[PDB]
Amino acid sequence: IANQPVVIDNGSGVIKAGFAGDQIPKYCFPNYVGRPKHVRVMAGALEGDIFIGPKAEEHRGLLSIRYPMEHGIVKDWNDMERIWQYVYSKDQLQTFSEEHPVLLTEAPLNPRKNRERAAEVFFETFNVPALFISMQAVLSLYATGRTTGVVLDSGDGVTHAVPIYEGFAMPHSIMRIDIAGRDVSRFLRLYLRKEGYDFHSSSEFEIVKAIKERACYLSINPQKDETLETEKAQYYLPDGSTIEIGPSRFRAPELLFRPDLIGEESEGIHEVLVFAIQKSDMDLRRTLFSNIVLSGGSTLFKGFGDRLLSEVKKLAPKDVKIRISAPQERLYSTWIGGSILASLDTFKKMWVSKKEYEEDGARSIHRKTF
Amino acid sequence: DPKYADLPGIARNEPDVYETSDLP
Amino acid sequence: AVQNVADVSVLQKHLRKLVPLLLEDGGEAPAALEAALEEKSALEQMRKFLSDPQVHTVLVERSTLKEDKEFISYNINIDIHYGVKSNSLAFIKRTPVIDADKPVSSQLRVLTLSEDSPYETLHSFISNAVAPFFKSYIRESKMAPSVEKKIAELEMGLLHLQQNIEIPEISLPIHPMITNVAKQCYERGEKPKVTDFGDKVEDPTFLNQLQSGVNRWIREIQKVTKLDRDPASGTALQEISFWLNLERALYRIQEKRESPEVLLTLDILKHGKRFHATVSFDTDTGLKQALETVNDYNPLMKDFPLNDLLSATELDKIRQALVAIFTHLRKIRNTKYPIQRALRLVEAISRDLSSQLLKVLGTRKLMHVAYEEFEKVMVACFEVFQTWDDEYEKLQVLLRDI
Amino acid sequence: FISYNINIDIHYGVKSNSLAFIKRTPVIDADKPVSSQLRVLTLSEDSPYETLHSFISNAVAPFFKSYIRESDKMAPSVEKKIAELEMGLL
Amino acid sequence: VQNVADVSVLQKHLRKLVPLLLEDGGEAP
Ligand SMILES: Nc1ncnc2c1ncn2[C@@H]1O[C@H](COP(=O)(O)OP(=O)(O)O)[C@@H](O)[C@H]1O
Repeated sequence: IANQPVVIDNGSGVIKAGFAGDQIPKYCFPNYVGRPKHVRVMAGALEGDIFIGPKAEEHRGLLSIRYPMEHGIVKDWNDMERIWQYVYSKDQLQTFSEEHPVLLTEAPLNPRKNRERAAEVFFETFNVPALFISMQAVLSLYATGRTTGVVLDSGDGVTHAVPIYEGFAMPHSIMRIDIAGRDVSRFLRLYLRKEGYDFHSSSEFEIVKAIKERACYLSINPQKDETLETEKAQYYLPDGSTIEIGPSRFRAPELLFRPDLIGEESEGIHEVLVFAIQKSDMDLRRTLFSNIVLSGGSTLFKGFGDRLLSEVKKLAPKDVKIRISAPQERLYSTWIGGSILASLDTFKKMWVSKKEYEEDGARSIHRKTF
Repeated sequence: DPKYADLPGIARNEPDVYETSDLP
Repeated sequence: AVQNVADVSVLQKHLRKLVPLLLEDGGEAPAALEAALEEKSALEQMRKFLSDPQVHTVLVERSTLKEDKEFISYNINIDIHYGVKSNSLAFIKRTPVIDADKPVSSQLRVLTLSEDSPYETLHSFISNAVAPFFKSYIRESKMAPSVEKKIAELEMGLLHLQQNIEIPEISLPIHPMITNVAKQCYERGEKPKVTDFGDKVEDPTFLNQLQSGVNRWIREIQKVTKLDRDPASGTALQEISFWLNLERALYRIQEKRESPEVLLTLDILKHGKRFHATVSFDTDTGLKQALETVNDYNPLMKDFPLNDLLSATELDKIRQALVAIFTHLRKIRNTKYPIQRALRLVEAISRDLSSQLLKVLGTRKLMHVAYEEFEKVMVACFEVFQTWDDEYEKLQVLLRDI
Repeated sequence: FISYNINIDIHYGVKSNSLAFIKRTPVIDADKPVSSQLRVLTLSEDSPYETLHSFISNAVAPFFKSYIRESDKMAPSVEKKIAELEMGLL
Repeated sequence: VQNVADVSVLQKHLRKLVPLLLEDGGEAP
């Protein structure tokens, strides 16, 4: 059918889109807010005020980039609708809300009000015929071919693990701590001011984000490597100024493992996953030692996987098999898993009909997603 | 493949699965 | 639009150019096509196909009269009947002015309602070449899509209502290069692993072609696991026959698709991370579903006393068939069949029973010949009626148990 | 350009014509007349949509009409969809 | 298994039939 489903790969900071069966999302872009800040007299500027694209990524000195997705939980749903209208733009989709099924990606254990308000959007403003939201973990296993596993991921300020065998109902066996790289970038900015580099703008912060995600690693031996001497090699600004390596690009991401340094009692991914293993059953934990379904795009740094394996060695007992899912396209793999998921037979019954929203919607939405 | 070309990139000189030491 | 159009002899000549090789015994202008499109009424028909745009075809049916040597002769009129008593070979007037100025064939066509069934020949010629021309027309970049969809739907419904077998085989074309690798990895290295293919991994287009072929196999799975019919068309025996036929048909197809070469190619595609086809192929499986279904019905779907009905000249043997059938029916505990479908089933068979009663009792001449003969035959009929009644009542009691 | 080829490739362009005898007994044999039992199909030199409409209207209108007023069994719906497709392509 | 119109047989039939279905009758054009 020409009414092919719509795969929308969300994320706390990144979002992708496409159709069913497609292998690459032709539309990949962030999640933010933006509006101009100065005054022109001579005409010939761009209008619309909320731009997404090269102009947005060019006229950064004008817009006020914000982020409504507080740990993914969005608050400027209206602005998101504006963004979704942009998703339907003349160069983006050119389709109408009442023309295609829509599969949506998600982060679990969120309040019902989220799905409520989303249903209101895509069934009143937008009017989707078939809308469904689910867990990317299943999509991840689809993209990897596995069926059972401990699916862990990292967004931008969100992290969560789903240790489940073949989609079996194990809600008590699920862990989630939503914290990641955004504050690490702000923490990096803190280090910058610590050695005299103050930054405050949204665009400025995004440049810092580029610095972070561009230059960061993990020195396996914290104390030991600290005793040694660094390089402090300098990258250069658009103007070309000093960007040293510092203790920063490796000491700052370790805060994700020693979260108390930010001033917050937490556990660190390793302990989190260990607790998740304890949340499992001894008659399955061996497979779970083999079941290491890792993901998360923020995770893509140096000194990450193998050092984390050493962490596991310190944590897990004897006889544990490392079987880590780790291509860098695990983000896209969620979108791809949803694409193949959309290309299915039973998928019709899997979604939510529009008439169901016309009848009740809400409770039925929670019933179909569970 | 063009899949890795059109995107920012996949794993660089490092696999996905690893393994512990012999006789753990 | 024509005034000084080609002669009626020329009209029968073009009709012979199309009709003698098909509606006759080959050759040039024969007497059959001449009598078809050359008479006075046929001259008016020639003026209707050349000097008029209303007649979109000149029906030259291949009529025949046997019981001598079937006089296979063409008859050109406006009677384009179906293939029921003649092979209608119409001179399709694709253009109105099919005359002496332009060619007699370039400004026309030869549309023929073949000697076979109209639905059968229509679906055959349609799916073979009619959908291809319009498909290319629409494929060159809807109304054209709805027309092609109507052509395909008409061929589907025509083959469905025409072909009663309707269960063909499924082709699994392994790509010849892969078969070559299998042969080279079949001489003494009989198991073709991945390594032998090597650079064939970087063939997303080629492997996509194979992926598409597997998708056609998936479409075939849908075709296999897509339908059953109402338990009322003809006798239910026909249904039981296709129940078992579809059972071993499924098993046959299963053994065909379980060829490890195809499975191995799927393993290669699996290595190619084309999880699409693999998983979708696994999801389309209505395989064990239908297999288990007819395996479930299978005990009762076996060895039914079918010819006892067609082999009972006496009402006593009719009653024998009644008892044998109802006692054969008792295999319900292991089948789990619907009540309504069973009702419809038994009712269709009961109407068939009444028809057999007509077949046996229609020559008694009860009101014509000796009345006592009718008394005896009807007493045997009474035996049949009450045995059907009470044994059917026992079936009803067992249905209460069900 | 005159390009006549005796193949099974039934292609159609803007002015692509064809000539066939789609055998009622598909096995075109030389032992008997292969042209005898053959529902012909001769695509004229016109537009493929117009040629398809004229061919459908010439081979399914009176044929399914006669098979619908008598007698395989789906000739009424076949005639309805055929006349609709013929008029739609026209 | 072999009841097929030969290369010369099918070629002759198609040649004698292409002109009757492509022009105003005649032999093989
Ligand atoms: N070079 C990099 N290395 C590691 N992480 C990165 C790099 N570049 C970007 N990232 C981060 O990876 C994250 C992608 O994970 P994803 O789940 O898509 O995040 P989100 O949920 O915020 O969309 C992005 O938030 C981005 O900040």
